[PDB]
Amino acid sequence: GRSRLLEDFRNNRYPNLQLREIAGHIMEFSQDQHGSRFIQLKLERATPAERQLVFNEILQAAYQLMVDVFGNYVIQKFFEFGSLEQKLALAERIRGHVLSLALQMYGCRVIQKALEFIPSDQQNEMVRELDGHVLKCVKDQNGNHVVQKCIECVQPQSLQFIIDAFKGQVFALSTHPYGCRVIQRILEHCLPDQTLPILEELHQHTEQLVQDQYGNYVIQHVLEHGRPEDKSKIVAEIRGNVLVLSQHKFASNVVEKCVTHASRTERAVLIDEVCTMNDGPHSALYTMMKDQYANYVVQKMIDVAEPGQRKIVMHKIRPHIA
Repeated sequence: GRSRLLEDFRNNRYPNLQLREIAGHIMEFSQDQHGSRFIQLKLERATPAERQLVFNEILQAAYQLMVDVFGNYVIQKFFEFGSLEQKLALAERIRGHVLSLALQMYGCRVIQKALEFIPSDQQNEMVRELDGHVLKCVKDQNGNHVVQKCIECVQPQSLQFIIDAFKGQVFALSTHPYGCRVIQRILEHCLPDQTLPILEELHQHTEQLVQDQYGNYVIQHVLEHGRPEDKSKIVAEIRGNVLVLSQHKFASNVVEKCVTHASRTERAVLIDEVCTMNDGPHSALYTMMKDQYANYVVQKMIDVAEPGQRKIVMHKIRPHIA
């Protein structure tokens, strides 16, 4: 079982336990739920000498801590508050195992913390081990977190191979629960020469994407943060389909975002379309106001409809039989 020191620490025998006092017991404390938290907090404010004593004791088996549910946190604290020399030694222990670690439940968090704190050179050395394994990491439950972090942290030129790997896969990745998150990071951090081919594929498949459970969120992202040129193309896809997409579980979200983020003239054309459109025995507005999804589009159209059209809308809304 546990060492007596760790057991006593857990039983609150030592209210002032110090890092120097757990010498020889550091690997064990690091892998204990409470011993790890103790070390995590102490490293935040330990003197550099105190950090090095902890480090000298875990360096030899750092990899073992990296893939441990509690030990990974201690490794992360070193990337966060340690010296350049310690981060460098950890990077060296990581070399050749980036893929293995990225696909590991705890190791992926070590890679993320490392990317956030190491030099461009070691970031590049790490990201390059993912070459030829991009699509696998993007779709992996642990690996997608590493790819997302690379995109937020690494120089864009060093991310080109990741963009290249997405060629022709944007539709599949955008309709993936983990892949859709990677696509959103690309849109937020990459250079225009890199986002261009991605947006090109999103535009090509907008019709299908707006109806997908994950894909609609990627499209909403472009509507919320994109360039006008890109928002206009998406609005164009919704135009002439406001009625039908409004009643769709997922597409209704995109329609809503179009009403909210399209140009002045665009919002008008869309609102107009809903007033003059018909749906069998009634108007489009009629059917939409009472639909579990389409009602939100009608609401938002009000809050944004320029006074001129607002009147008109509600005018056909008067007949309140519902």
